[PDB]
Amino acid sequence: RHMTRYDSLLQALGNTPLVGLQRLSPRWDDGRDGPHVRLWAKLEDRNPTGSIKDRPAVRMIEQAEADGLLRPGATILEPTSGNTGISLAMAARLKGYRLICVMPENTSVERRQLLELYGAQIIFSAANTAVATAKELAATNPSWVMLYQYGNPANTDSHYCGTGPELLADLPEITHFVAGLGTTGTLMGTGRFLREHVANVKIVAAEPRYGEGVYALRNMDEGFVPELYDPEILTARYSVGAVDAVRRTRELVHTEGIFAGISTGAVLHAALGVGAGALAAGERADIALVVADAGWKYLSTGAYAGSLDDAETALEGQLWA
Amino acid sequence: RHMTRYDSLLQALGNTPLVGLQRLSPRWDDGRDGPHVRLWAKLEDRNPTGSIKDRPAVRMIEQAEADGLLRPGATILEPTSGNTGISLAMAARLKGYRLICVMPENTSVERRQLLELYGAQIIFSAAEGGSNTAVATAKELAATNPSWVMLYQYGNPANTDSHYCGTGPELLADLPEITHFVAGLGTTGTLMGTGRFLREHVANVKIVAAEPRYGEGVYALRNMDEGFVPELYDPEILTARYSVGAVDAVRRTRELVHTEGIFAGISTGAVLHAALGVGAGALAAGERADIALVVADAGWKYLSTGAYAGSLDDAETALEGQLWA
Amino acid sequence: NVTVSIPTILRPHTGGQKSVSASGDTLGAVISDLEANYSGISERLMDPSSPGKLHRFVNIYVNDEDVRFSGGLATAIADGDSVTILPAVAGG
Ligand SMILES: *Cc1c(COP(=O)(O)O)cnc(C)c1O
Ligand SMILES: *Cc1c(COP(=O)(O)O)cnc(C)c1O
Repeated sequence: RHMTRYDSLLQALGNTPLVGLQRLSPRWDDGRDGPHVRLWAKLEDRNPTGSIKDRPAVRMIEQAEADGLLRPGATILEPTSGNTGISLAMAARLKGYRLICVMPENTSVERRQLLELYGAQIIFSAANTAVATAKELAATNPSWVMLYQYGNPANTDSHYCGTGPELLADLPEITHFVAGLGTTGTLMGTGRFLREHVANVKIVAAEPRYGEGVYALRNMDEGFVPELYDPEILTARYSVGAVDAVRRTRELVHTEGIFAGISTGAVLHAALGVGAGALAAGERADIALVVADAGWKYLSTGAYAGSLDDAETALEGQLWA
Repeated sequence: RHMTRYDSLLQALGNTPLVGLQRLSPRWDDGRDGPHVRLWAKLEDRNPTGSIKDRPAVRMIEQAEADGLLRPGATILEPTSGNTGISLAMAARLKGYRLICVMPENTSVERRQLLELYGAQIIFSAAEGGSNTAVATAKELAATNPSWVMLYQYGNPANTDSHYCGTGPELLADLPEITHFVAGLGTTGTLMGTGRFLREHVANVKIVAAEPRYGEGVYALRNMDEGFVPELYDPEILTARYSVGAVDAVRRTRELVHTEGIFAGISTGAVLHAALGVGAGALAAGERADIALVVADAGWKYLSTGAYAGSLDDAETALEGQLWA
Repeated sequence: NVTVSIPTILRPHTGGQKSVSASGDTLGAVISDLEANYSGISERLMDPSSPGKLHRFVNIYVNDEDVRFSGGLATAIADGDSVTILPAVAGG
């Protein structure tokens, strides 16, 4: 936290850079035509394992330690094959836990191999079925700990206590926060913190209309995610197709040099919509947007095909978290 | 330094974290058996394009811009094994320069994906001779097309300057107790600039190179006179130089992620192997040591090589025909 | 006895063999022994203009350590050691 030397990787969690997008911003400089409309990218790929999930994964573990649920050498069980799986794998390793990950047998070999490199043991399930297999294994097995990231309060708390406070410290002038919509932890936690501290701040969701849609059904149901449907909590939600996401991630790498993951294309598409609105409205805007991971893990997935058509097919057939 | 908001990605360059390796260190705290022998990893993957090369690439471009060599629409030509070309491709895209990279063909696919994404042309040079062949090819092209700008990372003192003014100062500010610096050896910029800075500012510090050892084909020059030593290199800066083969480098790369959670490139495994040797030496001698080592890039650009999966033997067979730094 | 890795460029001196045995208690002794068995090889390792020194573009390592930092041809060699000879290639 303005620190540069750390006694372990876990201590380097968070405190990620916020970077201005002078070229992609609708109007970086205030001038005769009106106030600035600025985009600021919060680079969550700078975390230990290269995604925002290091925050909730560490917090979920630390909360389970505090609640006496995790004792030395325990086994953690997780029905995830993505960014949370990777983060929990790193974190479990550094703290002395075993991590077991359950995933469909038709999970890409590259996703499987990244998990294994960090130390996760894999159990394959039939190609919410992975969650069902994880649950039978919870039954048959002796005090394995499931943490469940979707309902988990420690997931939202990690953003309420981490991401939100860092954004306010770096960008006290923030007018809008834009992030992806998966477990909802990022938007719920960071949004609650910002709404408590910044009068009239606007919270905007970017939801990919591509990928598996792990939480997509969930997030359509007000019984599961009531806050998403309160206009005083969430101002707006963009549903973003693959073709727009692909165009935006190309635009970001070419205009600003930032090589973002596939969820960021939805986030940038929303943030550009919000910025176009503020510019047309003659309003000053300082719009913070999350880059939750970098492009690196998607290079083997077809996401960088030449054809935006082939890139579309690739984004539709893969997980974005 | 000590900043978290920046007005642009290039402005966020450097000021990378230095992270202790408590588990891998030969001895983290002073004990009854003798003083500590600590390893500290400088995470140069936390740079704009994900490698240490953002430092010399930005410095070289900015020096050339200051010199008046680069103006809008200029062509940059550079021989590279991937990282420098990626850093230059990003800076050239943002600054409106065309980039042509000459790169050996036996480099990882992720490098050419990123170069193509940033709109650089790639000229693939033959695998025999490695970077020597790419350098010879680039020098011929530069001579033929004098209007292009070849920054020439193997001879340009702005490469070393970037480390004498960046990497070295940051390391010393974080680790005034430093006893050793370990890094890779390619252009020699990292060790020549960081090592000159450290030797000038730190009594008794030692500078150690960890050089990859590639398969036989990489070294299959036709004449010994096709040998090449970068013009930046001064052997007087080094205390030792280790040659590390693929199995040892891959082993240590896997150990680093398994033990410390850091997912690094294969050159980092060669660095770590050297640093553990140096560490073992200090421990045997009962000497206190604080050994900083460079993590030049993350593992992402090496996933296609196979080295992070399967058995530790066969990662070796996977890398035999390939460059990995 | 030590095991010496011979780079492709020097294998015409060793009948094409990539790895050969040698004996000697210093690098210079191993080079002498190599010359006894593989005529012409030592001249390829040494600087034609600065006799007694290695060729500028040859690198030699004993158990992975560059002899330029351990005494050159006087570098000590023990039974079971590996000796690696490589031409100078930037990055390798
Ligand atoms: C988790 C994740 C998201 C979604 O964030 P939530 O907090 O789960 O809503 C978006 N993009 C990436 C890359 C993610 O890992
Ligand atoms: C460039 C590079 C090195 C070598 O650094 P130099 O300053 O050129 O000597 C080591 N590892 C990686 C991954 C590199 O890109």
